[PDB]
Amino acid sequence: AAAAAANLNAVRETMDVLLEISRILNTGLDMETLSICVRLCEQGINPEALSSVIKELRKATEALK
Amino acid sequence: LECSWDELWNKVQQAQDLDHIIAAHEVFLDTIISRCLLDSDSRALLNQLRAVFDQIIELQN
Amino acid sequence: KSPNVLLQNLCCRILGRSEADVAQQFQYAVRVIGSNFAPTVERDEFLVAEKIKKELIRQRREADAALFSELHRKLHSQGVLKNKWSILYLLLSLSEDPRRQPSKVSS
Repeated sequence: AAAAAANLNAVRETMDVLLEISRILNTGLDMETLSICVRLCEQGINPEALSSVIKELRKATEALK
Repeated sequence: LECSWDELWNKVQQAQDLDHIIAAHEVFLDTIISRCLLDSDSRALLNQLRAVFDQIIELQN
Repeated sequence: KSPNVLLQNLCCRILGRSEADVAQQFQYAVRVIGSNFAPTVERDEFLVAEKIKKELIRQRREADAALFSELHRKLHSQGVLKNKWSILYLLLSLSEDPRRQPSKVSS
């Protein structure tokens, strides 16, 4: 279709806009990680829980490695 | 600070209008924003000043 | 997607390792997310917008502080995200403040 190519356009825009927001707040989360965080937010997620997971996983790849 | 305050004090003292006392307060601010490194052009100069402030706090170690 | 297989992609993103290497970290990830999946706090994308505003004012990056309003506007204009509050809360939580320099919009 054409409006089905207009929806993927509307996702490709936001995934770049949230990338701009990701750099102006100066977080370490890069574009590949953010694409997963958005997908978790789509079903709804506790952001206090998701942030706690990231804060633990980073301390087991800089603490052992 | 002292120079801008001088103008402020004089202009509130002599004036007979409170529209012209909102012109003594305001020019006092406008002097501070121009002489000191606070406005948008002086950001590049302030960027150099930050390195000096860093060098100072380094000596504390 | 399903949430359980989607939790695997994040643990391969943060760790440099595969999921067939370690299973303790992935166990902890699924354990906490499956036990708190619905938020324990209420939605406010408005106050989370104002706390990104207060942060960009705190940096004296006030040109980007009015640029955030337009990017936050674009996020609402497309609206492909169910909870726009959560991801901004997330980028807000991991924020870093040097209290120095400006940044360009890069177009």
